[PDB]
Amino acid sequence: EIVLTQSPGTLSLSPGGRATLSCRASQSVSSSYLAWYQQKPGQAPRLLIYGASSRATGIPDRFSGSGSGTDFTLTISRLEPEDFAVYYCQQYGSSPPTFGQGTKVEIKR
Amino acid sequence: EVQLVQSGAEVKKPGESLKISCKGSGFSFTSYWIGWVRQMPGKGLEWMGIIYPGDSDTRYSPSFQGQVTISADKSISTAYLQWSSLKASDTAMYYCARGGYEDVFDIWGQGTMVTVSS
Amino acid sequence: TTRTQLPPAYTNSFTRGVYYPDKVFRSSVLHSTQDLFLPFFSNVTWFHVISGTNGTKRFDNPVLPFNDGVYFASIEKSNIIRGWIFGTTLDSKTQSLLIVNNATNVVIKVCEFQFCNDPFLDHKNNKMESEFRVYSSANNCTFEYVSQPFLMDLEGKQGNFKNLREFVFKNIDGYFKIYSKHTPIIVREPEDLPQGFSALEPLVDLPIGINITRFQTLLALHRSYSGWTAGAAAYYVGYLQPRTFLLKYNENGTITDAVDCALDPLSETK
Amino acid sequence: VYAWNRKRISNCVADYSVLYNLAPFFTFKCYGVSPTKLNDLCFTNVYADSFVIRGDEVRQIAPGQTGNIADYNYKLPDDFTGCVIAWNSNKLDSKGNYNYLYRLFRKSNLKPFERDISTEIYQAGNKPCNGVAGFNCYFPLRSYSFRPTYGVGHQPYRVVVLSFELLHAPATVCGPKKSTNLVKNKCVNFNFNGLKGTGVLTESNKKFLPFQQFGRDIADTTDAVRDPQTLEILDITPCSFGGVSVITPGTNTSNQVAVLYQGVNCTEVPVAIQLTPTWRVYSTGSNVFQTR
Amino acid sequence: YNYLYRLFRKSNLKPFERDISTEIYQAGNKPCNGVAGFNCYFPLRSYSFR
Ligand SMILES: *[C@@H]1O[C@H](CO)[C@@H](O[C@@H]2O[C@H](CO)[C@@H](O)[C@H](O)[C@H]2NC(C)=O)[C@H](O)[C@H]1NC(C)=O
Ligand SMILES: *[C@@H]1O[C@H](CO)[C@@H](O[C@@H]2O[C@H](CO)[C@@H](O)[C@H](O)[C@H]2NC(C)=O)[C@H](O)[C@H]1NC(C)=O
Ligand SMILES: *[C@@H]1O[C@H](CO)[C@@H](O[C@@H]2O[C@H](CO)[C@@H](O)[C@H](O)[C@H]2NC(C)=O)[C@H](O)[C@H]1NC(C)=O
Ligand SMILES: *[C@@H]1O[C@H](CO)[C@@H](O)[C@H](O)[C@H]1NC(C)=O
Ligand SMILES: *[C@@H]1O[C@H](CO)[C@@H](O)[C@H](O)[C@H]1NC(C)=O
Ligand SMILES: *[C@@H]1O[C@H](CO)[C@@H](O)[C@H](O)[C@H]1NC(C)=O
Ligand SMILES: *[C@@H]1O[C@H](CO)[C@@H](O)[C@H](O)[C@H]1NC(C)=O
Repeated sequence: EIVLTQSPGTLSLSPGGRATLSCRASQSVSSSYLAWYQQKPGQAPRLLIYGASSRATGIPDRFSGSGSGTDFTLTISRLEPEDFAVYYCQQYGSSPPTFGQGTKVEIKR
Repeated sequence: EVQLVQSGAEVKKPGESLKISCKGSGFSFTSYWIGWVRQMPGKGLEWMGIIYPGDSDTRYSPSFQGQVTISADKSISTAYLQWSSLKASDTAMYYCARGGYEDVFDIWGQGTMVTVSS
Repeated sequence: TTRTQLPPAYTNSFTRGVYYPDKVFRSSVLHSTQDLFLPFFSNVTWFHVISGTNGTKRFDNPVLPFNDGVYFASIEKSNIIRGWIFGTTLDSKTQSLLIVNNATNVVIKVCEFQFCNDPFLDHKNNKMESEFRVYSSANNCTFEYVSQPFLMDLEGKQGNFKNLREFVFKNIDGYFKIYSKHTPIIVREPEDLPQGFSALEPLVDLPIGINITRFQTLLALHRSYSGWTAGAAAYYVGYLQPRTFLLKYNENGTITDAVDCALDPLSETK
Repeated sequence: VYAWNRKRISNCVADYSVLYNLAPFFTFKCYGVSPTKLNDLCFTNVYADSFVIRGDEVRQIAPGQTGNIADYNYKLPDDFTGCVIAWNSNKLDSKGNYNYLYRLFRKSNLKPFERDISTEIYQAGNKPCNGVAGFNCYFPLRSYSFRPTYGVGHQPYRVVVLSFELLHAPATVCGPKKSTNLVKNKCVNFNFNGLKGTGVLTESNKKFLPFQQFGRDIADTTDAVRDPQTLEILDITPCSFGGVSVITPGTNTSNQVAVLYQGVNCTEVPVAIQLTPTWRVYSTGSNVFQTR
Repeated sequence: YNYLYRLFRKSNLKPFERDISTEIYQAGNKPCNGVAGFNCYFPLRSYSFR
């Protein structure tokens, strides 16, 4: 069903900046309250933001969910060093949920 | 607290059953919907299904429906994913996490590495 | 396509419009009963379905008072008429009954119907249907029935066949009884209905109990390919008053013959 | 509860055992009628309503009980028809979960079976509410906040109310009736689709038209009936009956008597056959003669 | 609440008959021994005079 493309695949930027977690969806599902999960490398993913844009308990305010329908975005206003990890988006209220492909953070190469 | 301790990683040839054991603690096993998620190496996660220990109401993921067997025991409060037999393609990182029809992460287990090779 | 109405042609009913009063099976007996019946040799009204203009038929679509009961004779070749409308007021304010002969679905529904000035259905499914045109709007609903419509009596079986369907509509005790009988016309006979005795088997009973006082012939009229074209064929409307009939049953239980009690002196003797 | 959903029930052969089947169903209370007769009741235009309730105030939801939810969110007339059915929906509704908001702010109590669909910031205080929510000005809806931890109270309990409309038109909602088996060639009493009669039932050679369901004889007595379940035409004949007459030589010339069974085979009604039950009719050993 | 009336009964009694039976009426196939559940309810109901 809904296919979540976590555009862009990789984000390369300086620490402390803002980013766009553009979770493009095949169909518009805002009532599904699509959820972002933060997975650290070698760690169990932690739901970054639930309820479409509702703040997950115990999550820094620098994260902020936004967007609706087929286009959901997460902006991390202050990209901290610990924020450098993998990010997924998954349909929350919908029929059998599907995670996104992922998104990574980087500084230089 | 509410932590889901999963079984240790295992290595085995294809063709045998593997009842991977995810133990949940700190919460009422009945009161909460549990479920499983699988990850291919270098691939995004996917939903395998959610089991209700109170009524053992197990909704399998349609793509994996019948492919593998998911179960749990209320008395010990441990998930028992029989996984049916084992296929060589089934080598994956399996997390056992609390989730329901609303698909909340709740608590995510440490995960278990299942390797299927000769 | 609106044309000024003209008075119906008046013809004798002969022995027509007799139906089985009940599901009672009687064999080789003479049963007499009093019920709403078309009087024998009674003089009744008819227009053609016509519903045209410019020489291609003339327009006729009067909302005749339903009264006690309606006897509807149809000699149309194709499905020139498709369904009927039965309403006390024929407006969106008050519920009404809609019957359709389209497809394989009676579409027998009692709902509020804001009706068009001229309700015309599609004679042929437009290459779609004029259902949204026969009623200006559909508001609320009470009951909907889906079944095989009454007029699946096909016309392609043989030539000189112009489907003859006789119908009796009577609303008693909040029950709408539709009796009907279709017969092989075989011959054209472009004068009137045959004077052959035949009985109308009780087709359907409708449990909906809304009063009916007026009735509009819902015709099928598809398109011009001059507005729309359907054709012309005689259709008869009559009201049957209660009377006594002595009916003859054969060993099969069919009503082979019957006699009206009152029409002629010889009858009361019988 | 703030915006409940209504349903219309008609042309229904309704069985209430299916509701009895589910185990989370724990509220079978009917303020109106006894549930034992519920299945046998015949109704029409039956209307049902469903909502989301904390379950702590489900008692308030009962007719004649007052509560803030009963004040604003939901209304039940004190006169009741049908049943209020509540089952513990903690499996699904729990997760917390804040979608199903319930209104605790409105100007006045709602009339029986009235919907409060529009939310307008409640001017509880004197100051006008112009300028969205403010002091003494609150949004009517409140999050139901179904956290799984909150077990004793406000736990997810699904409540649905049945309301029965009383025969305005001919009844169209009823229960299944007339369900027993079929027997033949025996003196039995039958109710063939409401046709109550007594007699020996047997197959018939009569031919019924499809709309024909029963047949009567010359005397307008039911002589054949079509079975409802099976399209077979069954003949009805009355159970054997006749007059009994006694031949006696006179009390003083002996006391032996001879009994005449008028107009019946000896075979159909032998000494085996009740009426005059103390009469054993002696026995078959006693000479049995068949006369016209 | 002292006054009570019987909401459930197996059937109607006989002309001039007195019933004092106090046991949970069983409207379900499963025997509900001292159990007040679905189709398992004691027949008496308090008048609850107000
Ligand atoms: C109904 O009337 C018809 C008169 O045509 C008769 O039916 C015939 O009955 C005989 C004897 O069983 C059959 O051999 C014929 O084939 C029947 N003809 C038709 C057209 O059915 C009979 O008097 C009545 N009963 C039936 C069953 O037809
Ligand atoms: C809701 O649907 C379920 C689907 O199985 C129904 O369950 C049936 O009835 C009982 C009670 O749940 C089960 O033990 C059976 O296995 C199910 N099948 C049959 C044939 O009974 C349940 O009854 C339904 N609930 C309502 C209120 O309709
Ligand atoms: C309703 O009637 C039908 C037939 O009218 C019953 O069907 C019977 O059993 C099988 C399955 O349909 C058929 O092949 C038989 O021919 C039928 N028997 C008879 C005597 O007609 C069906 O069983 C009936 N409904 C129920 C619930 O029993
Ligand atoms: C039938 O009635 C009409 C009046 O409605 C009359 O003009 C006509 O002559 C009558 N027909 C016969 C055959 O009596
Ligand atoms: C009958 O119902 C509607 C109304 O005519 C029509 O659109 C539909 O296609 C029909 N269905 C069938 C099965 O004929
Ligand atoms: C039929 O409708 C109402 C409803 O019963 C009835 O009172 C009225 O007399 C009837 N309408 C007519 C005769 O126009
Ligand atoms: C009939 O019986 C009575 C009483 O036993 C007796 O008096 C009488 O003589 C009898 N009659 C004849 C004709 O024997």
